Amino acid sequence: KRTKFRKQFRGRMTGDAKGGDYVAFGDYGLIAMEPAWIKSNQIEACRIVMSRHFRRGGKIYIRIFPDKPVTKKPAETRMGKGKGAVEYWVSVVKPGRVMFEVAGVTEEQAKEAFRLAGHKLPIQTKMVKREVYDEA
Amino acid sequence: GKQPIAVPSGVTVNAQDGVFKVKGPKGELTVPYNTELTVRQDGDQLLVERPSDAQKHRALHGLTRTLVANAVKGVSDGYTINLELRGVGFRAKLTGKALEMNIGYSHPVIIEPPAGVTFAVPEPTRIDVSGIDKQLVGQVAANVRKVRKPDAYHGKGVRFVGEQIALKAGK
Amino acid sequence: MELTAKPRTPKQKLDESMIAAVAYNKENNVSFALDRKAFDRAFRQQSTTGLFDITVEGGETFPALVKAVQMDKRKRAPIHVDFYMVTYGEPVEVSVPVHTTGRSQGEVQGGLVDIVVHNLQIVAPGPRRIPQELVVDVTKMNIGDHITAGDIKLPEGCTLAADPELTVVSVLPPR
Amino acid sequence: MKKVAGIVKLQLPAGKATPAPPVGPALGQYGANIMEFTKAFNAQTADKGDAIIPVEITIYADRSFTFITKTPPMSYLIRKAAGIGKGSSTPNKAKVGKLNWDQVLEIAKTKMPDLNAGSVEAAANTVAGTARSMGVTVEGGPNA
Amino acid sequence: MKVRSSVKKMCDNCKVVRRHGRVLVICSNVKHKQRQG
RNA sequence: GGAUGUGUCGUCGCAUAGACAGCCAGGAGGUUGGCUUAGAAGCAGCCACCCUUCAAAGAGUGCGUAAUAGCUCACUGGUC
RNA sequence: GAUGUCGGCUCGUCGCAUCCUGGGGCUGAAGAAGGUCCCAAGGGUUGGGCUGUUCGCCCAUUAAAGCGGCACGCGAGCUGGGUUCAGAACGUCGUGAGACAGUUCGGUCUCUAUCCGCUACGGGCGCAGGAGAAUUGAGGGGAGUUGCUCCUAGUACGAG
Repeated sequence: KRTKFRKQFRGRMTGDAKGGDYVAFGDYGLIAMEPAWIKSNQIEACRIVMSRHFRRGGKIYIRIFPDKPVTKKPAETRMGKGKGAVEYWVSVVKPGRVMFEVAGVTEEQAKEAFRLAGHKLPIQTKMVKREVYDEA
Repeated sequence: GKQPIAVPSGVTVNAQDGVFKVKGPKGELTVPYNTELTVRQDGDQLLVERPSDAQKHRALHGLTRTLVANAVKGVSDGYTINLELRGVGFRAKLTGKALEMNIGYSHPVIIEPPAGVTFAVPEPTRIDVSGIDKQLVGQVAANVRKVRKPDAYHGKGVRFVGEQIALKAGK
Repeated sequence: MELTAKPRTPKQKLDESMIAAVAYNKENNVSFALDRKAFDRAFRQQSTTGLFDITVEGGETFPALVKAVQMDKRKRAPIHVDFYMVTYGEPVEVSVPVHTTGRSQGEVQGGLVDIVVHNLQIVAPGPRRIPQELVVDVTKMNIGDHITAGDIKLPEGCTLAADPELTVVSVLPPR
Repeated sequence: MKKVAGIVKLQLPAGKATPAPPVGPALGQYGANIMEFTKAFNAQTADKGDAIIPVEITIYADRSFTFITKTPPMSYLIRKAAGIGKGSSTPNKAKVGKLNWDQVLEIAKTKMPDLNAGSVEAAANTVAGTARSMGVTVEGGPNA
Repeated sequence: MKVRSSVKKMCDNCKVVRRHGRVLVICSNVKHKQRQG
């Protein structure tokens, strides 16, 4: 979710994924195929979902934590400077990236934990399995 | 895909043009089709062959056959559906050929069979729509089955004898 | 795998279903360009522990091994491969995966068994005879059993490159 | 009052079927006597008492019912030989108890009317299947 | 009748049909009666 | 986001030694599997998911009851 | 070198995400009464009390007593209650002159319509002679609402 301590603000720009592996931490995985800002709360909205579906195992990984602070309109005006450091925290996610990847549970028993989760994300994804063997 | 074609005696086809004209013991019947829809009789039985094969075609195909085969048992045996009047005081009499419902409506329901159809009643609690054209008959027993559908609590009104009408069941 | 062309230019393939790799050793670093589909159905099987028939156009069979591979983001499709021409006595080292079998005495207990480190790498594989796999015990493993490198039975000869006490598989608890 | 296109099946302790909780509406809403089934139960179960015995009731159209004193359930036979108080919910974590194959011979010999398996052997592996789903284990076996 | 944007099966019946430019859903049971339109 | 609307490429797949859908008929015995409960017996939820017969027929699809029951499925034969 | 401002009144007209009447699916819909989703704007949508009100609360009804748009529709159409002149008061702020989230009593809203548009009504000419009269209908406009009682039937339905 939200980071522990830092600076306070940022900016905005984009271009395809860079350090978003594939297989690791599990057998099955989910992939973000589109530029977006994943809202920390839009992740809980994912974790907590997948959870339910898994009585146990935990084998769910969220390797996308939110390293970013976005701001807001303190009502309207425009006569003042930067504002709302505390609107919410975001996790800029680029294509090909991997936010999810479960492990242990049966294919379908995983081809749902994602399906659902997908339903609360702003972007279009797809699930993945293996053959991932770059660096280790 | 469909091909078999039983063209029993009574018949008489005449693929003359697109009006695939027919004549039998029940009365000459005519059914049009597609021209590029290839068909006629070979040896004894019959068959409707086709040009291309996939959809726009194999459809009309599986259509025509089924259709002609009808006119067969058509002028050959004639068609007749048997309806059932069900419920308290539900009953049909008649008038000449006119089917006469009596199904709870503050005033009686008269139904008149069209140009090639005929009404019949055994016990004023069972019905029948015979005739030549398989369609019309269905296309009318409907109009009779519609004067009153069966209810989801007692399945009243007209229905199809071996009709499966489970009841919601209320209070 | 009959890779044929091998020019700096790939036009005549970038559209036409073909990957594009390079295989070498230190002697010959022949330019290359095989077919998509083939290496596509191929590598899947042998993986990085599977040397194959490399009769480049003209006919010059060569033995090598899938070293590293770089596939596309957005599209799980691969783009560039690097083959490492097989040796004779020693190749370098190989990337070998860990596997389980037999039910775990932890699984039914209430927890699950986790393969901490999927594929594992070992010092000195020994060309000609390189494990295209590696099966490992798990049964014994209960609530908090950790297996490491120093444990996995070796295929007679092979020497474990990774550090011994590093946990390979651990049967995790519930929740 | 009712034909009931179904068969009535239940399991009585030893010789009760008198209180309300046991039967009651089970045969009361049908409009029939029950004080007869009670006396016609403990009288037949006199031989095998102090043990739950399943009985199948067959009601006709003339409000006439019947019964067939069968053999006690395998789920209770184990709780009597091994002295089990109650079935466990986690047979994978903590077991229940342990018995000897000798306690099975008396089951495949008494509950034989129902057993339609092979012969002895085939009628032995079936018993272990039910006990396995309970919690107890099997002693001895092939080899050794 | 159920006009829903997302129309899909709801049991081993639901028979997704296509009548005049519309996506329909006829199931042996009615509460499954769907239709994007 | 939906969806047997078509066009072109790829994957399993399953199969004249006679499948798929349709049809006649079947369907197991243990067991109302134990566990939990006011009970719940293939179907509210923990645990498992084995034995026997067989050509077969799975501690189990979903619908159903206060549980029952009943209705079909997964597996089996003949017709084509 | 001025696009008059809130609210009413008058006058309307349009959208539909329909308030009521029309037709329909499902209902956990017995019937009666409802819920809800679809199709559907022809027409209709009351009178009072409080407030400048819009709004809203309320009295009595109704099939209903829709929501919005048209320079928050309409002041060369009326009002002027509201509020963004001059007087005066209170509280509050200010040493003061004055001020105000404020509150309160008072306070001249301009006869003459040229072009378009609109409602009525004539003159010219045209329609291949000059005249009297009777018509076809291209097209266009108006209207398009609803309750209650009775009958069927105390039936269907319902343990009632």
